[PDB]
Amino acid sequence: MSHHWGYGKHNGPEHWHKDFPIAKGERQSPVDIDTHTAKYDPSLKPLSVSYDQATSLRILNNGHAFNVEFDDSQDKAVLKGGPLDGTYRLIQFHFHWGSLDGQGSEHTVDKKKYAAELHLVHWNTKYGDFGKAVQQPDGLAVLGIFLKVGSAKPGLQKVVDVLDSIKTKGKSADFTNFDPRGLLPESLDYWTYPGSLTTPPLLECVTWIVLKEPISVSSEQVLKFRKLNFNGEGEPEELMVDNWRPAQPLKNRQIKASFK
Ligand SMILES: NS(=O)(=O)c1ccc(OP(=O)(O)c2ccccc2)cc1
Ligand SMILES: [Zn+2]
Repeated sequence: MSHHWGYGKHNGPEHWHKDFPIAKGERQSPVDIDTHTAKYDPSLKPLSVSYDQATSLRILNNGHAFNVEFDDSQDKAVLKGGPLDGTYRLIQFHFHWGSLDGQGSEHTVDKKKYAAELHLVHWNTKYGDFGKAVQQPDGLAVLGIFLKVGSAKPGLQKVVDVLDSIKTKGKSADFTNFDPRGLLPESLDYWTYPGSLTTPPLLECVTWIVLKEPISVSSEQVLKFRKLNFNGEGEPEELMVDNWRPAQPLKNRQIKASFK
């Protein structure tokens, strides 16, 4: 209730370390993915994305992004396999995006920035709840998917169409019966490394799984993201754009590839 961090010049990524010293830690996210330096790990398993029984509930503008929230009180939408041991439940997804099509992703690929990045957030069921899981080095698994501007993503349009109803911080809307399978690319080829939340509190609790294949979204879909507001209703309008953290030092980490 006393957090003042954001993405402005006076409260953005360069300032976060003052309230969240782990910002300068040993396993911060995002990072640049050097495709030539990532090593193929033949011991890495295919990812298992099991979203058939997903139960979406609500969409919330939290003043930093918008979250599509799921029922995570049972194994309904789970991520397993790949680098993971055990079962990770989907709790929410959100995006980071830019003011311009040439920026917006948090991870980069050979220094390339995508227009946006989708984060499907999952927590390790052996820790019982999300709040306990974020305190553990293997508490979360975030599936990251890049967005490039080209053809529309049909499975994104229900998200685009509700944004008018959650323009400002603190607004929520019913968002039942949304199928997150409609946001996945064809291939589940991925890179993986140990990292952190990319927003305060920047906890070092995430196994990152970043898909190699981007999804295409239309210019009109991402334009609607950029009409959202960071501010609350009745406050001065600040467009919700450039809500990404830049790449952080890799330090003592290796990025593993599931492919080639
Ligand atoms: N952008 S990312 O790395 O996917 C992320 C960031 C923060 C997240 O949790 P959060 O919902 O901000 C939270 C953290 C700690 C206590 C309560 C809530 C989840 C994913
Ligand atoms: Zn995120």
